[PDB]
Amino acid sequence: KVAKLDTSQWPLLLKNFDKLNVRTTHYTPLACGSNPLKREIGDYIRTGFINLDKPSNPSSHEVVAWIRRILRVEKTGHSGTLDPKVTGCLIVCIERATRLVKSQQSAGKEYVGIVRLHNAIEGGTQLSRALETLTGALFQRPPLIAAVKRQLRVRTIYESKMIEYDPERRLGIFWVSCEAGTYIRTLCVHLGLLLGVGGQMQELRRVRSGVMSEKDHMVTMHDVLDAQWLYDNHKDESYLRRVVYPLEKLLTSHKRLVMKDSAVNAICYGAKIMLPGVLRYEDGIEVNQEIVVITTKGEAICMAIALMTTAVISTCDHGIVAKIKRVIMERDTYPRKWGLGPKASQKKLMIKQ
Amino acid sequence: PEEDVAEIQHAEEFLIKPESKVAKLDTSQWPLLLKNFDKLNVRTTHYTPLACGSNPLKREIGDYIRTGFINLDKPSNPSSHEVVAWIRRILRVEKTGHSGTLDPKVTGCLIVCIERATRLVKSQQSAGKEYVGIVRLHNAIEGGTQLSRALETLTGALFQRPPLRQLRVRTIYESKMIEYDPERRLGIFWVSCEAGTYIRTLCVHLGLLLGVGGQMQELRRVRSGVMSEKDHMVTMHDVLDAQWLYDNHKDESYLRRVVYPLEKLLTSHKRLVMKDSAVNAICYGAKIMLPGVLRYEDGIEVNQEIVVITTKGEAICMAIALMTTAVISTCDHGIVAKIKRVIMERDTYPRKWGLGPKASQKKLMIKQGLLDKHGKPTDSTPATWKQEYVDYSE
Amino acid sequence: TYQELLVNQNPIAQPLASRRLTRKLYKCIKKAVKQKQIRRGVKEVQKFVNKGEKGIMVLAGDTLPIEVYCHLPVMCEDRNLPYVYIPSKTDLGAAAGSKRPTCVIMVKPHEEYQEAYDECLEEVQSLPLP
Amino acid sequence: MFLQYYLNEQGDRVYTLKKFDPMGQQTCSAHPARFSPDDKYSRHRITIKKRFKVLMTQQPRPVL
Amino acid sequence: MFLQYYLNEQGDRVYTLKKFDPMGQQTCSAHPARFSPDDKYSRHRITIKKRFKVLMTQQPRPVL
Amino acid sequence: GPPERVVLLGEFLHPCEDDIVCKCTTDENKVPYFNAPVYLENKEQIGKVDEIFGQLRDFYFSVKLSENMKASSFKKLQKFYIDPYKLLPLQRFLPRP
Amino acid sequence: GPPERVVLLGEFLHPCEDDIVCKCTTDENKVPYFNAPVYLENKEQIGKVDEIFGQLRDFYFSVKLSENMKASSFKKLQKFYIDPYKLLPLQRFLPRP
RNA sequence: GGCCGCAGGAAGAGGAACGGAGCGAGUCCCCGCGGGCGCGAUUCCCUGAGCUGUGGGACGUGCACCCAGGACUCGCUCACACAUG
Repeated sequence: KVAKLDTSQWPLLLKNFDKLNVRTTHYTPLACGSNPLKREIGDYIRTGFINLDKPSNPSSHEVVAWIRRILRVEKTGHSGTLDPKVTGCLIVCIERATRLVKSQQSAGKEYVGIVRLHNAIEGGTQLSRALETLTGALFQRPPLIAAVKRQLRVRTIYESKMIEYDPERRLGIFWVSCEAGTYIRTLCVHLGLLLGVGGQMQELRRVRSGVMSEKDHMVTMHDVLDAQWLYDNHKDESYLRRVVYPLEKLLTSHKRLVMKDSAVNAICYGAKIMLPGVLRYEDGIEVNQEIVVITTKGEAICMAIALMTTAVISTCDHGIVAKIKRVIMERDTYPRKWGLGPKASQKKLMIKQ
Repeated sequence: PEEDVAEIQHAEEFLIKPESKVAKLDTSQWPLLLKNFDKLNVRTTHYTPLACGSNPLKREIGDYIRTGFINLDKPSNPSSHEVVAWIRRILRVEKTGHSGTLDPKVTGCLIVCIERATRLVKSQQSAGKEYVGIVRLHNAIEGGTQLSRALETLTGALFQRPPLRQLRVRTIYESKMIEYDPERRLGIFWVSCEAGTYIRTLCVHLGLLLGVGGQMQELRRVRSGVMSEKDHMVTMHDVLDAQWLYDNHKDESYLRRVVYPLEKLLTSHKRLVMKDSAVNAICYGAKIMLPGVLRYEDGIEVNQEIVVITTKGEAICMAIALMTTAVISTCDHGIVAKIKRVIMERDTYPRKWGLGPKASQKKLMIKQGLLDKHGKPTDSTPATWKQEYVDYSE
Repeated sequence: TYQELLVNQNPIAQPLASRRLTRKLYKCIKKAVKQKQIRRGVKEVQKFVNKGEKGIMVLAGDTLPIEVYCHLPVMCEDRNLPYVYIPSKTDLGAAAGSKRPTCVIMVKPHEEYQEAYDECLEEVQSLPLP
Repeated sequence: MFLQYYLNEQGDRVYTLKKFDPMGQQTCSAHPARFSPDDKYSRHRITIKKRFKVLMTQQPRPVL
Repeated sequence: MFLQYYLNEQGDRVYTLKKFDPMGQQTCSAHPARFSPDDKYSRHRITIKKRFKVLMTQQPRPVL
Repeated sequence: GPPERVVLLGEFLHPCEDDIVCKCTTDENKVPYFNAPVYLENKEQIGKVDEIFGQLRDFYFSVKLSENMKASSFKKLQKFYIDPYKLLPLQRFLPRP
Repeated sequence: GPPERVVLLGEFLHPCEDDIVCKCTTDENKVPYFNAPVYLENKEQIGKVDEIFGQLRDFYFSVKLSENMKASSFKKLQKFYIDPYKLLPLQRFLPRP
C-alpha cells in the first residue's frame, strides 16, 4: 500500500523526498539499515528522545536521572534547564541522541507564565504595553552562582502577548517567545519596574522547545514509567514506541543530503562527504550551513557542514560536498564499501602497476 | 484516512528505490542569476569548488548590504544627492550612488546602489527611463486630441536644451496621453525615453507646439532601467525602519526585503559561468580566457554585454563578448571576453593563477632560460611550443 | 453614507467610531473650533502631544499612505491619550473649519462644552481593542 | 496552582485563570500530575486505561 | 499635488487626475509620504504595522 | 571620594517600591556598571545603579537610593549623572564580528 | 582591555637598568596610580608605572616594561599616555587647608 | 566620455583523499539546581483565616540527585575512504 501513499505522507526525513534535486537515481541497495521507526526496541531507545511534560516539584537534572533509571540507560541530556517549580516541554535525549543536545539547548523556547503585580494598575492594556516595551534584544543580569558575578548580557524576546489579567488578585497571564537562556523570572521583575507597581513571577510553564511543543507527541513521567513496566512484565513494545521517538524527528527542519549505501559506512568512519556518493540534495544548501546527511532508508548518518551550495553540487562531478560536524550513526552499521569505485580502483591499480 | 496513513507509516518499509531513468533537474525557480542554470551550455564539469563566497541572497547581513541596492521611491522635498546621503548615514556605510538625478520636487524610482554595487551606477545611469508628468497649459485647447498629437509629433530623436549650455539630442521612444482636464488646463502624459532627457523642456516644447504655451506642473519616474514602481519598491521610512529593526530586535528580515543584491539588476544579461580558479584572476584585471569557462548561455554575440558569474551565482564582472556561443562550443583556446567593469572585490576568492599545466610549463621554461624573463620566445625554443602556444599579447 | 465609507478604509484604521459616535465627535470639534481649542494636521498635533498637551486625538480612516500619520497611535499610548478613527478625511476637515481635507486633529477640553466632550471621551475610552 | 486551560475547536490549549471556560465546562490544571520514582501503581493505571479505551496505545497513531 | 492613482486588475497603477475610481472608491496620492532624517518614530511605525499584519516582512515573499 | 567630573546618565521616570526608575540617556549609548554610584549635578551621591533593563538602544535603570534619600523628592525629567569611568561601551554587549 | 582614550602622561628621558625614566607632563599636574598601565599613542601597553619621584610640580616616573619590550627602542622626547581614570589630582598630596 | 596621478597584477585557471572520525583526560564556556523521593506510628498530625488533601508539616528513618554537551589543548582506538552500471 506504500505505492498509494504520496511522498508528502512518508515518515520523518523521507517526507517530500521527490522534491529534492536528483543527482543520480542508480545505486546498489544493501540489507543493513531499517527505517528509524522500525528499529529493534533496544536500538530504538538508544537513538531516541522523549518530549516530556516536566512535573512541578523536582529539578530538571533529577527528572532525567529518573528517566535513566527507568529505561536503564547510561546517558541523558535535556534541552535547557527548567527550574524546580516550572513545568512543561523538556526534550530528553537518550544515549546517542545526546549528540544533538547543543542544537536543542540553543533552540528558541516559548513560555506561558503568571506575573503577580504588587499594586493595582489602570487595566489589562497597561500590562500589554509594558510587554511590547520588553520585546526585542534586552539587557538581563544573569543570577549569581557560587559567588561568581556574571556580567550583564543580551537576550532577544521575539514575541510577547498579554493573554488575561485579573484586577482582583493583580495576576496577569503572559505568553513569551524568546531566545535560549532568557530569564523569565527577571522579565517579570523588569515588567514590574516598568509599570511602577512592582512584580514577581508567580508561575511558569514552557510550552515549546524548538521543534517539539506541548501540542503533539508530549508525554508525562507516568507514561515513561508505565511504558517501561508494560515492556518489562508483558514484553510489549507498543507503549514505549509512543513514549520514545527516534532522533530523526528532531532533525526534520534541517536541509537533507541523501547518500548511497556504499558511502554510508565511510562517512561513519570519518570520511568527508564526497559528491560521487550523493543521490539527492535539498534546495537551499548554503556554504558553512549545518545539514543532515541521511541514508535511503531515512536514517541520520551525521550532522555535516556544507562546503558546496545547491547550485555548485549541480555543476561539479567530484569533490568535498561537506565535512562532518558530529557522527550520529555507529561504525559498521553498514559494511565497508570504499575503494571499490572506478577512479579509486584506477588509483590503486596504477599504484600497483 | 489520517489514521490509515499513520498505520502504513509504521507497518510498511520505505526506500528511495534505484531507477535507470535520466536525472532531470528543475532550476526554473532558483534565485537571480542561478535561474535556469540547467539550460546553460556545459563546456566542462571538472573543477574544484572553493567554498569562499556565498549565494547572493544568503550573504551575511554586512556583506549583503555592501553588495546591494534599494529601489527607492524618492520623496518630494529633498534633492537626489541628499537622499543617497541619508541612506549612507542610515545604513552606516561608506559609499552610495544613484541611477539618475531626479529634481528636488520629483518623486519615483531611484536605484540607490550601496558600496560595492556603486560600480554599476554608470550602467544604471545610462538605462532607459519612464516618466508620468502633468503639463499645465497657459491657455485653453480644443480637446485632448490636440495634446496627444503634440506628443505623437515629439516621439523620436529630439533636439533639447537644459533648464537654467549646448544643444543636445535625446530620443523619446514612446509617448501617451493618460487624461486631460479642461477646467484647470492640466494633462497627464506618460513618456519612455533615454537617460538624461529633460522632461521640463518637453513640457515647454508641448506648450510651444500647441501654441497656447505651457510648463511642467509635477513629475514622477515610474521606471529606471530594469526596476519599476511595482517591482520591490520601498520608501525612506522602510529604509530607516528596517535598519532600526535590525539594531533593536536583531532582526535582519526587514533589511532583506528593503535591500536586494546587485545581481538582481543584471538578470537581463547573458551569463558566462567561470571556474572558481579563474575568478580572482578576473578581479585583478586578467583576460577572460577559455580554460576557465564552465558554462555559457545561448545566443551570445560579438561585442555583446555579458555578465560573468561564479558557480555560486555571484557576479564577477560585466564583460564584452569576443566569441559567439557557437565559437565557444567549438574552439580549443582563446579570449572569450574582456572586462568592462569588475564588480567583485579582490581576494573574495583566493589567488589561483599560474598553477595550471600549460602555465606551469611556461614558468619552468622561463626558469630554464628557454624563454626570456618576460615570457617571450628565443631562438632556442622548440618548434612544438613556438608553433602551438598562441600568445594572446601578440 | 457612513456604511459606504467602509469601502474606502485604511488597514490600520481601528478602533473605528460608530455612525452615532462620528456625529457626536464632529459637533465637539465644531464647538472646539469656535473656541480655538483644536490642533490640526500631523505637524501641529505631533508637536503639542510631545510638548505635553492632553485631549482626544481624532484620526481620519481614509488617509493614504499610512506613513504620514501611523506613528501617532503609539505616541498616544506612551502618554495614555485616547484616540479614535473616524471614517472620512474630507469630513474631518469640514468639521475642523477647513476647506481642505485633514488626516488628524486633537480636540482639547473646555468649560464651554464639557457635556458633549464627556459623552465622546467616555465612549471613546470604552472602545474595544481590535 | 493558578494556571488553567481549555481546548479550542482546533485542539490548541487556551490558557486562563478562571475555573470555567466560555461554554461553562471546568478548566483543567495546566500542570501534570506529581510524579514519584517509587510509584508501584503502573499495573493499576494500565488496567483501567485499557478498560475505558484511554490508554495511549489505543488512541489514533500520530502522523510523522 | 494633483497626481492620483487606482490599481488595475493586473496589479499596476492607473494614473488619474480625479479623486475617485470608475468603481467608486477613493484614489490614492501617487507621491510617497514626506520624509525627514531626524525622524525617531521607527519603533512607533513598526509597532502598529505588526499589530495589523501590514509590516513588509509579514507579507507574501517576492519572486526572485 | 567625589569624582573629578560626572557625565549624563539618565532622567527620572516614576518611582517603584522605594527606589527610582530612570530612562538611560548616555552619549554613544554607553551602559553603566552594576552598583555604580549615581550623582546629581552637584556631585552628591543619591544612590547606586541596581537594575538595567529594556532594549539595547532604549534602556532603563533603577537606582537603589542612599540612607538619607527618599523617592518622593525627585521631579519628572530630573537628570542624573555618573562617573564616566564606570560606563562601558555598547559594542561590548553587541555580538562579536 | 584597551581603554576608550588615553591622556598625555610624560616624555622619555634616559633608560635606567632595563626600565625607562620619564619626565611627567600631565595637564593640571596630575599624578599617576602605582602600577598604572602606560601606553603609546597607538593604545599598545609598553609597561607599568613603577617609581614616582622628584619635586611636586616637576616630577619623574620609571616604567617597568612589558614582556616583549626593550629599553633601547625608545627615542628622546617620545611621549607616553595613560588611562585618565588612574590619574589623581595634585591637591590630594598637597596639605589640608 | 576624455586626460593626468597613485596602487595592485603582467594571470592560459591545477589537485578523484584531502588531511578525518570515535573515545579519554586537563582547562574554559554552559551553569538561579542541602532541596527531591519513600515508608513507619497517637487515623502520625492538619480543611489553618497558612501554602495545602491532585497536598502541607513534625519526629524517626532510609533512599536516589548535583549532569549532559560544546570549544580549545594533549593522549588512546579506528580509518586515511572520490562510494563498485
